[PDB]
Amino acid sequence: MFFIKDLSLNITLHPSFFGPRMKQYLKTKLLEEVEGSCTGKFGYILCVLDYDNIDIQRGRILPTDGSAEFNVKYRAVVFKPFKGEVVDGTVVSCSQHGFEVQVGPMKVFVTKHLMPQDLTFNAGSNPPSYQSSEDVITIKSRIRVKIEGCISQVSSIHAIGSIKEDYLGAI
Amino acid sequence: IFVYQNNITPSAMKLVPSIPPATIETFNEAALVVNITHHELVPKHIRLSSDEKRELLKRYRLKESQLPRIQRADPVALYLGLKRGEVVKIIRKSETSGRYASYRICM
Amino acid sequence: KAIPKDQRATTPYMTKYERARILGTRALQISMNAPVFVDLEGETDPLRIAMKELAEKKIPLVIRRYLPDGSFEDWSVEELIVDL
Amino acid sequence: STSTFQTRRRRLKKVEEEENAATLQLGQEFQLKQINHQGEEEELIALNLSEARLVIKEALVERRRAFKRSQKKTREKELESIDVLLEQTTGGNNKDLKNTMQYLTNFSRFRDQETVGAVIQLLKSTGLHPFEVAQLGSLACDTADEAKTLIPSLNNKISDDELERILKELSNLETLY
Amino acid sequence: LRFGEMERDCMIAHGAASFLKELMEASDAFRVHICGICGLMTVIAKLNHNQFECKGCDNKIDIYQIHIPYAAKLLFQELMAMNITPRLYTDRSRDF
Repeated sequence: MFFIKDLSLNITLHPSFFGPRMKQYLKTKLLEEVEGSCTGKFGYILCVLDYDNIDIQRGRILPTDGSAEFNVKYRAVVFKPFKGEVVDGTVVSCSQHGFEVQVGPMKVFVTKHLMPQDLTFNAGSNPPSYQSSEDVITIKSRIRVKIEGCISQVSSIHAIGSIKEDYLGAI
Repeated sequence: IFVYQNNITPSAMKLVPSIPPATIETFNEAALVVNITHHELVPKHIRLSSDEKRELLKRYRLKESQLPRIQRADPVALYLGLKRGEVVKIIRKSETSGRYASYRICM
Repeated sequence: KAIPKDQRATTPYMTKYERARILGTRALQISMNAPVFVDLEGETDPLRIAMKELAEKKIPLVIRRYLPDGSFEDWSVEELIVDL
Repeated sequence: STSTFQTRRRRLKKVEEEENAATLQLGQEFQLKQINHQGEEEELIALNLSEARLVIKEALVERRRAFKRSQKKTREKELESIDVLLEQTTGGNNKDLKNTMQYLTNFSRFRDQETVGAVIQLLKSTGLHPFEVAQLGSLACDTADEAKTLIPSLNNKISDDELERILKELSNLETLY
Repeated sequence: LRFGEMERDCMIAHGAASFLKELMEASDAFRVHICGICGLMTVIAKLNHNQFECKGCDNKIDIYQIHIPYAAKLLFQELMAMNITPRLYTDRSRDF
């Protein structure tokens, strides 16, 4: 599920930094406008690998100002969930309408009615929870969810998942 | 490699590009009597590995098309049998600096 | 695309065209009442003040060097050596 | 944005964008036949947790190093040992990575680049597709059912018996705590 | 005044891309900005607060300035409008 996709980016550098250690600045700016980014087509850019052998190529100088433009070809560890993906995480928030599990950098939420039946929701609990014949789900409890649908948004990705199938529930 | 004397029949030649991968070439006797590569002018060329090539580009940040080309029929291109895409490194002498390295891609 | 201050590959030295243009550019500004970063030993000709700012390497500019493919390298008047 | 190794010649009518599901149909950007920078072809890159934990660690570390080549001129124990590696070589605003390292390091199933090595040398004999050869590595599984159900893309590509031996050798190698 | 064929042919010679699009100093001449990533005029240059951006290829760091004959800029914009992309890169990566 986590991936290692081969990407590339374009950074426009002002002449100012056309210094001796330019390579250094580039890379650094690569990492500012990448690590922690988010797209629906790439998912989560989490970490740039092989920091060293980052290919810079020759950048061309634009044509009104001196800013130069290099196509930085890198490689990193991405992660973008899918509908029908099975993943387990740590619960965080839990309310009358359901609880939200946190799978990695993302947050998957489970609808009360997307859970089973015999599982009710106890509001008068502290911390808040969901009780069952034998199961007890609350804050720190670990669950395994099945992602039913995804929704991209700004700089993140949420999604709804169910625990109404088999081999699904706490662990 | 096949060597014809006075010539081949135009009915024949159209049978070489019919069994790929395999490749064939046609040479007339009279053009192989002298090695063209031994001539004072013609400097020496060299084939570049599909590796050595993918490097020449990356080091000069060049696109394939911005590279100096050599003819698919160019005499020396035949002496080595280039293929549309194969690059050659031309190393000659210079009155400005002993040796100058140059490249010729093919078309 | 840009290029790290390291992996830098251009000429450590200032090109005539650069210097030529820096002074000009700088004059232009100085001549426009821009702030002057050097003590005027009494100078009063912009291109002359510019020649001064440029010798105490106190010119706040950066020469972006575009390459044939678009990427660039950024050097500062500070860094760049001035032989000429 | 961050461009992606292939220029899909979009001819005006951009419409067909299939479904994303465990039918192994993933966005165009994740077919199994993608292109490397060198200009070659290369199987997709499927990382199962705790393998990712190692790869992320690996670089974050070799980063700290080459981050000083230029300055001259046990469960809970890893939580601290990493937060540091970060507050050193991270954006410090990569709250995502922080949270990815916890998760990645809490739910992980292997500590030795040697153990994870076998995990790989094992599953990679299946001919199975990368997304499976990942869900398998980071998901506990006792029966072929707990498996072939939480990974439907398997269903017919492997007999229950075999997929079960592999599961046996998984919990065997499953490093302790 | 005139900037005809011949005077163009020289700017092409000089390899003075931008000035052409903008042959130059005595006719067109124009200063545009680019993305070092996607070689287009996209860039949103606020020459003041130095802000630069270029969302989409999303930048802020890698950005160039080139001088080209306005006519050329227009040549490009017109092309883009026909859905064709003219990439302007400031460094050669293809060698030769």
